[PDB]
Amino acid sequence: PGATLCLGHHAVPNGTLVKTITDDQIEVTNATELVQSSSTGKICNNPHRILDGIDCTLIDALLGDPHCDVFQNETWDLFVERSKAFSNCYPYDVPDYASLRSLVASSGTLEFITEGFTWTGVTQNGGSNACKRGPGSGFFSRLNWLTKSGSTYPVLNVTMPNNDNFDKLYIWGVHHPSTNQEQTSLYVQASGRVTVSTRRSQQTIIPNIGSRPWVRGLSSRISIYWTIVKPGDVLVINSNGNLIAPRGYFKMRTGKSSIMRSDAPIDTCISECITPNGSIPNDKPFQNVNKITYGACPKYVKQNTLKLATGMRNVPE
Amino acid sequence: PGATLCLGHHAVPNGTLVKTITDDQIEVTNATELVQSSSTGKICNNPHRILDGIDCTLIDALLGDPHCDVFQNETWDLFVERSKAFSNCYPYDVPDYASLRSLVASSGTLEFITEGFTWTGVTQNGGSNACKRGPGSGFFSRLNWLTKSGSTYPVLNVTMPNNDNFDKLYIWGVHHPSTNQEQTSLYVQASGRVTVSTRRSQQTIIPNIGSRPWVRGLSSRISIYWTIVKPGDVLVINSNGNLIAPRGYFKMRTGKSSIMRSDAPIDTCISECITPNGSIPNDKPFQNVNKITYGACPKYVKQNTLKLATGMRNVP
Amino acid sequence: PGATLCLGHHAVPNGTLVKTITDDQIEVTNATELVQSSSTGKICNNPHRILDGIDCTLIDALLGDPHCDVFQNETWDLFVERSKAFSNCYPYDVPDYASLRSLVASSGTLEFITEGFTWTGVTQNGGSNACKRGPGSGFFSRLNWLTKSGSTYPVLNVTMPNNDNFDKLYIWGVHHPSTNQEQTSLYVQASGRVTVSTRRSQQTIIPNIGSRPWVRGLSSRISIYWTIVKPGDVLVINSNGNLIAPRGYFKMRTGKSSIMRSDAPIDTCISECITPNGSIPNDKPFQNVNKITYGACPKYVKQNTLKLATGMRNVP
Amino acid sequence: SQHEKFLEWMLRKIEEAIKRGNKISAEFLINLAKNFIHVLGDDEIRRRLERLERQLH
Amino acid sequence: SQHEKFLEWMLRKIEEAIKRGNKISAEFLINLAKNFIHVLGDDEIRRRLERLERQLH
Amino acid sequence: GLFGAIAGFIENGWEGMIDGWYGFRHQNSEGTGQAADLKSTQAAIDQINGKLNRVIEKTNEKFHQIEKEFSEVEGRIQDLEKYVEDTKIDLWSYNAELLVALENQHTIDLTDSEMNKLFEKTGRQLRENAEDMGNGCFKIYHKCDNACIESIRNGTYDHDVYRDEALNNRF
Amino acid sequence: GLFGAIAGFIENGWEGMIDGWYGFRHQNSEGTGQAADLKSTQAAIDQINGKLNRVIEKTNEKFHQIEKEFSEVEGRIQDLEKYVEDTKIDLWSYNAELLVALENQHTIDLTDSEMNKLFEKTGRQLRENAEDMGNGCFKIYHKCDNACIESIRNGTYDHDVYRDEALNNRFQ
Amino acid sequence: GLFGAIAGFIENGWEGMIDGWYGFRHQNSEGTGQAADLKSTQAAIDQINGKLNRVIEKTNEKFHQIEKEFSEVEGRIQDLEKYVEDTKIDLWSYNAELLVALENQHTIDLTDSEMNKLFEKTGRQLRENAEDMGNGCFKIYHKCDNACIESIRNGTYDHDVYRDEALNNRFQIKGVSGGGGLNDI
Ligand SMILES: *[C@@H]1O[C@H](CO)[C@@H](O[C@@H]2O[C@H](CO)[C@@H](O[C@@H]3O[C@H](CO)[C@@H](O)[C@H](O)[C@@H]3O)[C@H](O)[C@H]2NC(C)=O)[C@H](O)[C@H]1NC(C)=O
Ligand SMILES: *[C@@H]1O[C@H](CO)[C@@H](O[C@@H]2O[C@H](CO)[C@@H](O[C@@H]3O[C@H](CO)[C@@H](O)[C@H](O)[C@@H]3O)[C@H](O)[C@H]2NC(C)=O)[C@H](O)[C@H]1NC(C)=O
Ligand SMILES: *[C@@H]1O[C@H](CO)[C@@H](O[C@@H]2O[C@H](CO)[C@@H](O)[C@H](O)[C@H]2NC(C)=O)[C@H](O)[C@H]1NC(C)=O
Ligand SMILES: *[C@@H]1O[C@H](CO)[C@@H](O[C@@H]2O[C@H](CO)[C@@H](O)[C@H](O)[C@H]2NC(C)=O)[C@H](O)[C@H]1NC(C)=O
Ligand SMILES: *[C@@H]1O[C@H](CO)[C@@H](O[C@@H]2O[C@H](CO)[C@@H](O)[C@H](O)[C@H]2NC(C)=O)[C@H](O)[C@H]1NC(C)=O
Ligand SMILES: *[C@@H]1O[C@H](CO)[C@@H](O[C@@H]2O[C@H](CO)[C@@H](O)[C@H](O)[C@H]2NC(C)=O)[C@H](O)[C@H]1NC(C)=O
Ligand SMILES: *[C@@H]1O[C@H](CO)[C@@H](O[C@@H]2O[C@H](CO)[C@@H](O)[C@H](O)[C@H]2NC(C)=O)[C@H](O)[C@H]1NC(C)=O
Ligand SMILES: *[C@@H]1O[C@H](CO)[C@@H](O)[C@H](O)[C@H]1NC(C)=O
Ligand SMILES: *[C@@H]1O[C@H](CO)[C@@H](O)[C@H](O)[C@H]1NC(C)=O
Ligand SMILES: *[C@@H]1O[C@H](CO)[C@@H](O)[C@H](O)[C@H]1NC(C)=O
Ligand SMILES: *[C@@H]1O[C@H](CO)[C@@H](O)[C@H](O)[C@H]1NC(C)=O
Ligand SMILES: *[C@@H]1O[C@H](CO)[C@@H](O)[C@H](O)[C@H]1NC(C)=O
Repeated sequence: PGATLCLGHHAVPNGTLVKTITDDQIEVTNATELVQSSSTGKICNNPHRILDGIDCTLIDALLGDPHCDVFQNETWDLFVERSKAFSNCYPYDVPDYASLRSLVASSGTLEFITEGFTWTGVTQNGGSNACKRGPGSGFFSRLNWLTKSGSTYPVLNVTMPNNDNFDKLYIWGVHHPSTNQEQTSLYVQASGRVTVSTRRSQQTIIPNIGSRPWVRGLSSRISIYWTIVKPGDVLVINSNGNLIAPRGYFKMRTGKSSIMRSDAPIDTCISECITPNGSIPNDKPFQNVNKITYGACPKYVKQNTLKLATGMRNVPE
Repeated sequence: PGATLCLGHHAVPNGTLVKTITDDQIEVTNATELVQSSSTGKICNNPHRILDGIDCTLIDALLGDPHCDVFQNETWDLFVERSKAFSNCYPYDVPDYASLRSLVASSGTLEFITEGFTWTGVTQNGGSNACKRGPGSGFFSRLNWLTKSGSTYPVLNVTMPNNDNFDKLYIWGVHHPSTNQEQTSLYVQASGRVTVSTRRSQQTIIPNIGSRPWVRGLSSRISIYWTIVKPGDVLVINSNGNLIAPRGYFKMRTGKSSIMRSDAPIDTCISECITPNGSIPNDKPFQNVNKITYGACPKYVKQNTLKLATGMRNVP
Repeated sequence: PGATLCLGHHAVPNGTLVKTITDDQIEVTNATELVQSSSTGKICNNPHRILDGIDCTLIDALLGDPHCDVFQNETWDLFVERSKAFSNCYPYDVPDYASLRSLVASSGTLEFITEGFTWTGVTQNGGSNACKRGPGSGFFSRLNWLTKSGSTYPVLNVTMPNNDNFDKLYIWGVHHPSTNQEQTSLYVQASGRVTVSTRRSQQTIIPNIGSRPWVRGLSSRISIYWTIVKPGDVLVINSNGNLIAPRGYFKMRTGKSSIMRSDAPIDTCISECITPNGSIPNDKPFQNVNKITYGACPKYVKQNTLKLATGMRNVP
Repeated sequence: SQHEKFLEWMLRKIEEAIKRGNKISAEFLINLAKNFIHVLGDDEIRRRLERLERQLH
Repeated sequence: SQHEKFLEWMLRKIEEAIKRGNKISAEFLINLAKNFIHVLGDDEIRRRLERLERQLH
Repeated sequence: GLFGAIAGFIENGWEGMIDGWYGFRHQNSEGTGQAADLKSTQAAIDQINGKLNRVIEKTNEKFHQIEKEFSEVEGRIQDLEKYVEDTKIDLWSYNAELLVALENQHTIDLTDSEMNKLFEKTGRQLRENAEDMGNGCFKIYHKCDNACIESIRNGTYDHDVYRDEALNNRF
Repeated sequence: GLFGAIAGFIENGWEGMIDGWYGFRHQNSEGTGQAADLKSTQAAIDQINGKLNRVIEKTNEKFHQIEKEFSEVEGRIQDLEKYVEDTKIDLWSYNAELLVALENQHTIDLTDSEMNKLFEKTGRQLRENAEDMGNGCFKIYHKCDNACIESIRNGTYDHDVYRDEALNNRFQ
Repeated sequence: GLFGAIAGFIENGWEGMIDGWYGFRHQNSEGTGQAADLKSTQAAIDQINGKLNRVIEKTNEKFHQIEKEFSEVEGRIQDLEKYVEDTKIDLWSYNAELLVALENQHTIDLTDSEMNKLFEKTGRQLRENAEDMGNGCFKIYHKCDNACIESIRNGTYDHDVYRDEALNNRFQIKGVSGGGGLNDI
């Protein structure tokens, strides 16, 4: 006479293997994945404002390449550069290209304010057939090619004060010709010089004459430089030749803006975390998609799978 | 008959909530704070030797700005730069300013030894009104403004050996005038050139003529450059114009010296850890005051509070 | 009419002290060391291909210093630079020396292909008595000293296309004379100019005339520069004086190659991990030998000992 | 009674997980509840669980 | 003798904490000892604890 | 496990248990039966869900960073950028591995602990009316119908009511 | 806790216990009484103090570092410096959070363990003269005055002295 | 330990036990003896070897890196390189210290647990024929020769065979006359 009372736990037919401190593989009833290893392959247009350059790099839209004149006065939270982007204007080079790209991307705006620079004794709006705007020649929309007027090239001394409550970004350039004939024909003097200066900074460039490889029909170059003028300071331009003059300034901003190289398409969805492989969910703590991220993203790790146990040890029959 | 013997544990009226692995807020009997989140607002002058710059930056005291003449031959453990600091001499700029500031701050001394540089055929000790020293014009106390003597500027060629057992820091400059008339009236030649070289390094600067913004009445500038000469090596200065020559060298040292930007007032106390917000105690392993620290400091964290349980579960 | 059955555990006479979360020193029956703190003092020649430079730095062998001629067309996994290394050629300096050294070390090869550069109107194969090859004067094996032919130095304009499927590394130079007489006798023009350009990059160097310290009989210098030409791109050299021309290109590689400064000798053994102190085993996860490592290496830590308990508490 | 109390505390925790943005824990608790609900006996818990499941994705 | 031995060992650990520079642990042990002191019954332990409290950076 | 219940003196689990994580199986004069215990299941679920909430807490939001892929060889600065990114990746990988290992070990240990605690509570309830058979089962030495099993499973069991019969059947 | 004593079969704590962390309450013919057990309190305090000394050990001293605040935009190098500092800060914040969490979990578990160990030690002392009531109290089946309670609380309790009476009172 | 066996109710270890980590010591009518238990020893060794293999798993292989020693003062970039290397070193040192501390604590706790589990298994085996003396020893209330101890040490002990004699020797009222053993046959 009597009864038996047994204590026990549950089990499952198919368990899950997980790692522990002691055992490399141990079977539990259930587990969950902590590493996001897949992406949809499309960048969601929300909540972050995405601006696709299509066939334009950021520097081209900044300078004003003709086929990039659609991104004027534009803003963005993430600018996406494609691999198909091309340059279709005057052959140029930017010493410290990465820094200018980074600062413009972190600013997050291409808002351009035009200023009435006073150019006394020079021909304005010079162009070239390698940078066609419409059927005829053209040039960078935010730059002005100053050349000879009459037969003399005056020593230009122009000033522009910063009386606003925000920083100003000025993009200017120096023209490097291919032969002394071109130099003397366009800028009279045999050797030019450009000096862009503030109260605490100076930048003097001497043009260099020589034949470069043929790019879009030209063996001449343009060197692009930038200058930031703070409130209360003054920009001074002193040039005796080969000046690619600015037309105004860019309003510098500070925020959460950035840039990303990616070839994934842009879709209408919502996702906080974007990678070059596409948008990924932010519910898991880690991710193995790409080390390049933007937004509220899981932390990148080398492991493709990490399973966290959500149940007890699975001891079947 | 019989007796009852009960086991138990203590409890408190007001426990403290802490975080665990399984519970975000669980009540224990007592806990302690592990994050230092407050400062007095003052920098203690001990144990670290604190040198306050007041109105001078480290670079201006290096060059010899007038109102910085007190900082000659000074040493420090932590140099404090204030936000009210201003320059009141010849307008200058330093290419790679950050590196010069950092290396001088890490050296920790402004000990300057004058060397007898022999400048034969030039006018020495030039001055300027933007750098007033007393009743007349002046210049940086550690630099020598060389200009024309008579009507010629020779190719200056001077050598200086380092026969000591330590490194020598030489500060020199290149004058960028504002007009061609100024250039020709000061240095004769239409274009200058400065070349400072050692046995395994060389630096050549070409002056740049042009108008800069008006700073203390002047549109001309000076660019500052440095050169380190090792024991056994030799410094060579070769210039045909616009040379702002060195007057000697600074002795270089290595140690625990640094620099910090802060507006906190200095006080008489002892604290191993200094931040721009003031001196903080180092009893707690972490701190949430400032990521900029100096000395024996708790590590900076983003959390403003982290409570470590020092007692059992409080079960009232 | 009974018996006693006692439970117990083993013990050892001399246990080992370890650290835990709650106790700084507790005795257990056994422990193992997790920090590798000792090295043999020698670099193992396997499995990694070790290239000993003896008396040459990587840059000197790159240029083609005479006593480094044994390093032509050499490959390596780890290049070892010694402290006894010296230069015995034309006195030179490399702007951004560290970057060139790093990129050549990461390429891991000195395979040099000669290209038929056509220099019309100049004298080739110039030499000097500071860069002796045998009893007489010589020059860098990979560089060509171009001077005047007859009494003229034309504007040299040479192009070389990259029609291969790999990158080309070009090393070239610019000669800085000490006097204007030397400049005019070597390159006719009073001031030279060298421009090396690709389709999206360009470099223009203007020589600097002046006296430098006497190194191996000379007060002139050479500045070394490099240019990478991608497949489909073209190298263009345009120079009117002072050009130290390339003789060809170096093939660029990508892989597990690197460089290390060490004075340890090379021995016959197998070890995946090399440090400046020698080869170390990778059995322990951590090491306290040197923060500079190469290969499958334990991670560097500040602790010199970390004991992992492999047994129970030792209770004698 | 007891079963109801278990499922009700579970529903409270699911509501908190939804109201904190933690979706993995919400899914964990929802799956466990979807296996503990005695079909034909607690339709109210089933309906409230479906409602909390909607506020998730 | 048991309570006395406990409190004396407490004082020894406080002295070590002072002689090692660890102040948080010294304050922890000092507060606990000042909570274990049998009010109306012991005074020497209180005096030694006050002396160690004064010697505290 | 540290407590030796799961995969210990308990031989194996019950795949039939579907309404709980821990429970009772009984065999008496009326037959056999099974019923889950909700308290220990609730405790285990609370601990597991708490550690889940702690793990998956959204705490990372980054915007403008550094470049991590490069098309041209540059040297020193690129070396430094690559080294920094590699260091960060390695450190976070180590953190994730150690985290999952520690959390899984603790999960197994706490489930073992909950099982052992339920066993200990049932044993203390039964008092001197039953004996531990060593395999997670109690042999009850008195008449215990379905209502008695229910009173045991919900904590209301009164041992003195059956103490005399149990002692008579035991010794 | 893992051991189920504190917030387990022990219903709640005793706010009247001010001279210890764990202890005994007794009820016998002479009345009621309370006395702390100092060995378990000492063990728990030692573990907590060792944890405290390990955590708060001063091990960080840095001097000349990198700049962490900037007044002008520079680009690549400033981006790298900011990224390095942010990475370091995030890693150390994670380390601190995980450290405090693990330490608190271990503290709760070890205090529960000390309570359970004291309970089991008292039970092994009592042998067959008492029964576990399931609520942290032992029912003793013989007359046990204040001296007997003291003999239990200081480890000198002799079970054989009362075994005959206790067995007579237990089994009917 | 958390379980109070090692350095708890068991006074100390046995330096004589050399063929195992846990075991039994017995004293009966035939004399004294000692024998190791291989199940608990194997389990403890298995867990320790698992954590050891997990810790020392080779997972780091790096090649070309950054420079970490410098011959000339340079400033900003060199400051940044030194700061990066110092940060990495400090973080890895902290990781190593915390790892070894946690692992040693867990090893001590799991060995204590194994001892306690063996003790409880033996007690549940002995059932009502023995009593826990509180110092890791069981007082067995029946005749138990070397074969009986062997049956205990390998799990085959049958309690019902000896239960009657064990109860007869256990529950004795020695104070009353005839409270000992029943001498009727
Ligand atoms: C997300 O996109 C990135 C970028 O495309 C992917 O990383 C890269 O993936 C390619 C393969 O599509 C890798 O190239 C391969 O490398 C191996 C090296 O052993 C080589 O054997 C193959 O022939 C091929 O060239 C590339 O290495 C890799 N880059 C990095 C830095 O990992 C990534 O895989 C994508 N991830 C997902 C989840 O889509
Ligand atoms: C307790 O731990 C210690 C380590 O702290 C163990 O001592 C070492 O054990 C290893 C075996 O794993 C021995 O390695 C052998 O050494 C010989 C001679 O060099 C070599 O030829 C073998 O290939 C192997 O590497 C080692 O000698 C020994 N001693 C030392 C100082 O390392 C010990 O075995 C452990 N004891 C137990 C009971 O686990
Ligand atoms: C928690 O610990 C703190 C330690 O500072 C205790 O605060 C101290 O309490 C003692 C005793 O009353 C006082 O002498 C000190 O002046 C207090 N220090 C303070 C307030 O900074 C606190 O009482 C403890 N809490 C509990 C519940 O025990
Ligand atoms: C230490 O001082 C810094 C300023 O140097 C404080 O940082 C400011 O904090 C406020 C409040 O969060 C912000 O609104 C400002 O934007 C911050 N300024 C900068 C430059 O970061 C910091 O809060 C102070 N910390 C303490 C503990 O006093
Ligand atoms: C490995 O070699 C390094 C040198 O590269 C040694 O580091 C030096 O050690 C000495 C002696 O303590 C110090 O005076 C130097 O300041 C150290 N230099 C550096 C750069 O750290 C290191 O001690 C050697 N280690 C072993 C195990 O031999
Ligand atoms: C482990 O838990 C997960 C929790 O998500 C279970 O997955 C869900 O199971 C329910 C079953 O009612 C499905 O409706 C969901 O769609 C599942 N979600 C996902 C993301 O798959 C999983 O079934 C559990 N595993 C075991 C063996 O119980
Ligand atoms: C432990 O408790 C016992 C209680 O039995 C103490 O023994 C008593 O000690 C007092 C004081 O010396 C005597 O007046 C009593 O007569 C003793 N009672 C008995 C039954 O012997 C004992 O002193 C306590 N301490 C120790 C260390 O054993
Ligand atoms: C851009 O915005 C400014 C300010 O609103 C405006 O003056 C200007 O005309 C706009 N367009 C261009 C091309 O600058
Ligand atoms: C350039 O113009 C500014 C503004 O009037 C003036 O201050 C400066 O002296 C001028 N520079 C010249 C004329 O060289
Ligand atoms: C400059 O002085 C040095 C002194 O050693 C000398 O060697 C060199 O020839 C001098 N140069 C000129 C141009 O006088
Ligand atoms: C280096 O190797 C290449 C292999 O293509 C060969 O053509 C070349 O002649 C070699 N150079 C020397 C100097 O041996
Ligand atoms: C140099 O040669 C290239 C070859 O294509 C040619 O395009 C270029 O015009 C030449 N330059 C000069 C100055 O002759």
